Amino acid sequence: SEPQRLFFAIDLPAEIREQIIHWRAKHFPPEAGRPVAADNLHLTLAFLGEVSAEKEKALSLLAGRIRQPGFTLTLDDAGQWLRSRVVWLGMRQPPRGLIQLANMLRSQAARSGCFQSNRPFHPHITLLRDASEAVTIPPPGFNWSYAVTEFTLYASSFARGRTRYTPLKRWALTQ
Ligand SMILES: Nc1ncnc2c1ncn2[C@@H]1O[C@H](COP(=O)(O)OP(=O)(O)OP(=O)(O)O)[C@@H](O)[C@H]1O
Ligand SMILES: [Cl-]
Ligand SMILES: [Cl-]
Ligand SMILES: [Cl-]
Ligand SMILES: [Cl-]
Ligand SMILES: [Mg+2]
Repeated sequence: SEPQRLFFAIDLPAEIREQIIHWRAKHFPPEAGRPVAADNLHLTLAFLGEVSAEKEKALSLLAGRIRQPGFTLTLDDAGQWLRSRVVWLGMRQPPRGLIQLANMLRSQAARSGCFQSNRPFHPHITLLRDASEAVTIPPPGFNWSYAVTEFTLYASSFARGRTRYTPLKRWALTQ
């Protein structure tokens, strides 16, 4: 019925999310940029844009065909992209499983008509937006490492000046 704005993502366990926001607060004054709400911290795998109900169902079926092992993420990197004005967390050497999962979902989208940026996948978790000015970036905190067991399809909506993500479907990572 409803045409929705969709994306696939990896989520953060609550403890790591709490560590990230504490570290962010400690190292980045309000002036440095607009903080992403704690609940909204995530790692995007594929952005689908505006998707019809019929297209969403077809993409969800394809997502449900994916078979691959889970993997461990360890966030050992942080940086700023002036181009899109964000400060982010990431990995120096992302696990093969993450790259493969992202490529798979993007490939499924593209083959389904959903335009995908030719820009090489750069997995990241945005912490600050509208960070239009260069700022000092400390290394991430110690031991921000966890097992990824699932990925999730989200819908994105905006009202009241706050963006909300609503989970639609989840899939476990299984061989
Ligand atoms: N054109 C795009 N290409 C790749 N990823 C995108 C694109 N647009 C959005 N995303 C990513 O998909 C996720 C959802 O984005 P969306 O634009 O719906 O909400 P948002 O960026 O959090 O909120 P807002 O755009 O209102 O500030 C975000 O992680 C975003 O960075
Ligand atoms: Cl937010
Ligand atoms: Cl950087
Ligand atoms: Cl981003
Ligand atoms: Cl720096
Ligand atoms: Mg956006």
